[PDB]
Amino acid sequence: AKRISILSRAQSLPTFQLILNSNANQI
Amino acid sequence: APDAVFGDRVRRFQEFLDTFTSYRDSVRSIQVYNSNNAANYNLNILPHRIIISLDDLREFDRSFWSGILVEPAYFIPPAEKALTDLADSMDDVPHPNSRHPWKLSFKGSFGAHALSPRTLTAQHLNKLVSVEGIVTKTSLVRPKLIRSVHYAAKTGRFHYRDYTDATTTLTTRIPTPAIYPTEDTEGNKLTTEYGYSTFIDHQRITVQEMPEMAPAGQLPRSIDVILDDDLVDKTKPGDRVNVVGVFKSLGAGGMNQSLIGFKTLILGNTVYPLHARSTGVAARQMLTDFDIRNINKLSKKKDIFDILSQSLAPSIYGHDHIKKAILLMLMGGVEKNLENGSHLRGDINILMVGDPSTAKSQLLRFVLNTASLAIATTGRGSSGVGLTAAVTRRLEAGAMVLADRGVVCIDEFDKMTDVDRVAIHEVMEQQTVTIAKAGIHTTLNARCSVIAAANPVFGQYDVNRDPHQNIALPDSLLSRFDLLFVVTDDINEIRDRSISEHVLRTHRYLPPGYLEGEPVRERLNLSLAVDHVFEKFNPLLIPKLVTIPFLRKYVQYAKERVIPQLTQEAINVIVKNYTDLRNDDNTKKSPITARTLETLIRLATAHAKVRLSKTVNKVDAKVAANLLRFALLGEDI
Amino acid sequence: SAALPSIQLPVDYNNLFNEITDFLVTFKQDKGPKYMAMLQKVANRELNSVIIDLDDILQYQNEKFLQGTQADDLVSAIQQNANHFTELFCRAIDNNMPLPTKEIDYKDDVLDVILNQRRLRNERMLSDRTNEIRSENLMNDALREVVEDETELFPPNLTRRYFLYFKPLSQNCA
Ligand SMILES: Nc1ncnc2c1ncn2[C@@H]1O[C@H](COP(=O)(O)OP(=O)(O)O)[C@@H](O)[C@H]1O
Ligand SMILES: [Mg+2]
Repeated sequence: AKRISILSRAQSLPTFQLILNSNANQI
Repeated sequence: APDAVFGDRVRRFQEFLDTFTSYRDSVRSIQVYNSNNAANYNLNILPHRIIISLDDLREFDRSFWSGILVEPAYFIPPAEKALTDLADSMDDVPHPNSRHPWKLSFKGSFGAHALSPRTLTAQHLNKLVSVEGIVTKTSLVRPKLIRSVHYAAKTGRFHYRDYTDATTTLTTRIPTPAIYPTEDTEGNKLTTEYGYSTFIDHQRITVQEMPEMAPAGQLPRSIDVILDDDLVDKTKPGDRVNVVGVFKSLGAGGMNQSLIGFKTLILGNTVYPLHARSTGVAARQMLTDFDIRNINKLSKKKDIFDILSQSLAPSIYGHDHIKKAILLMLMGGVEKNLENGSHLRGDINILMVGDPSTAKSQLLRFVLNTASLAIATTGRGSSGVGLTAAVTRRLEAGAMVLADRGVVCIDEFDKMTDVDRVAIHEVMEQQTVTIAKAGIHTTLNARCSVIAAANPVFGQYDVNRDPHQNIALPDSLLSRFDLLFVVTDDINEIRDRSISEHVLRTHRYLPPGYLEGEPVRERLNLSLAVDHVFEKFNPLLIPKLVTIPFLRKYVQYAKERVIPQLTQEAINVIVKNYTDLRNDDNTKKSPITARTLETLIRLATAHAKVRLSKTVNKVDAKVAANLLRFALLGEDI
Repeated sequence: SAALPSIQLPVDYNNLFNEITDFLVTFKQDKGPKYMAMLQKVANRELNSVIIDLDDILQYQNEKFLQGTQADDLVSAIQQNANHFTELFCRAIDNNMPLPTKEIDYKDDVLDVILNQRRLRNERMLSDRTNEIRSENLMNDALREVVEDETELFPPNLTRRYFLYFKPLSQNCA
């Protein structure tokens, strides 16, 4: 995200959160 | 130790204050006001607080504006120091008997910081935020010791100690838990000198998301707000509020090894009570000299009453004397408080019994929308507990206690229980609510004017029958209503086509800034409880019609700056009309009692208030009796 | 902020560094600039000590004054606080450091070959960041500025072979 943000600002951010989901079998 | 950045920000805000002269004018006015009644009494003392428009700050210095909005702890103290320096610089004439710290309050557009207790999250912490909500709890206004002064009798010397907490400053200090001095440094016993110690008022209110914008069926969100020494008692529970303050985090949140999370609250800088319909906040309006000039200009006109009568509900066709009565109730009479303690009512009550769809509820909703303070209730939707007060060891004000000095619009009046009816009996004439419940003997003030709508017994007013059988309401209850209007939906071709053309013309209306097929947007009108007189859109096509805001301004001016005095030339007409109404046999819609003499007096006083006259002349009494005779009989003389 | 307060000193180090660079590049009164001649000698490894004459700086300031340009008093700033200007002048020399015209051979010092190795290594790691990010495919200015954020290069004090000294300005030439 740091790489993408700095490369995209030319036409600080905190630690990103991993929101992981799945469709596997549920307990 | 002095900070270079602090001084730089202080001088930048001093430049800002110099650029916008309104702030020296406000501070100078506050200082001269304080000095003038200080010397006068060797009223009240204005606080050392200045409203700062954030839009002007953004125009002057955008980074100072963004610094205040985003980093208030680093930009608000320097600005307050600059304001205090400026105030002490202009203080060439000190008040009789730097110094006197001046606080800042903010107003304007907050952008993303204008939030609600639900949308106020942890990423708004340490930011200047404006939160709109409803006040649900107001703690006791408790003094906080900020300086204790003691006396040592052995040395005969006065000592002192200053106290500091985490909420008194935007920045975090080193905590210094200085103990209360019970003795001198060298062993002498100290005596606390109350009256020389300094106590600062402190209140902690709870602001909850407003019911009109909170999601339905979901538990509401609340936020704590702390007010200090001038923002206390600025609001009451149930008030719509806009609090501007720094969203602060306090404590350690369980990290300091001795909570689940950090203790967060808002350090209130500004409190704005907001006006929402059917709430307990009245509608203060700003009356410029142009507005007062226009009001006097129109009051000079003879037919101003009619001009004010037709401009009330142009959308409703007809109901002209009902509109006259509604305007008179909006003005109202003047209450009398005799020396012995007795009270004479100066509020006008109106009842409208009628057939389905004769706009009784639209005339109630209009009064709710346009009145300075109006509470809308429905029969059996609110009980006597909901209408009058209620014991919770503490009292909770009901519909008619919050509407004190206001209007109560009761729809479906007939569908009201007798338990409510007795409380309404007390509220209408004596204008008081006596609880006498659970050890709480209290007489709350309910000086409210009641306008109500009702349906007949059979749902259709039978002209063959008599009113007493068509109403099915207690006669003692109908006596309290100053004006009882029976409206019947008579099918007549002329008025049939005229009412239908009106209904369609009203439906064929476009706002000035809307397209032909654009859905009209609608906001909740959260007015701040502090440009043409006439209306462009005229449903009737005819006298001129004034705009609703201008009508509200006129009603406010007449209601707050005119107190008519009865005259003998009005008394002769009033007495003659009352004697005739009492003695003449005409099969009146409503009974004639001594209350009828006083509704004559009240209506005459209200019409005198309409003309901005300080004396009730003969014409006022004549028109009052005219409206009353219409309301009792239906005459058009 | 309340602790460790800020103070307003009359010393601006950005334009002082700019003046240092201008003096190093343009001063030639003592065929070309004296100091780039000295840095060219240092690059080729005939010299391992850079002596900054305060007389030269004073003369440069006097010439700048004579032509109308207002120049900050670099000599007085160096005299008042000299430890920071060794640091400053070293950075300025590193910026304007000429490429060596003599290749590294077996008769050079071990320190010289070590410094050459680490210089080439850090330039190669810069290029490697650049190639990797180009392959990632996520303007060359932004690409570079990312590269110097994701590189651990050898700092200039580790790729430095000279020593900096300040010769005092003469009493007669004061
Ligand atoms: N005399 C009238 N003039 C204009 N509109 C009217 C009139 N009578 C009824 N209406 C319309 O009828 C609709 C319903 O009226 P409402 O106030 O709900 O009646 P009710 O008093 O019986 O409850 C409204 O849209 C209102 O504008
Ligand atoms: Mg209705």
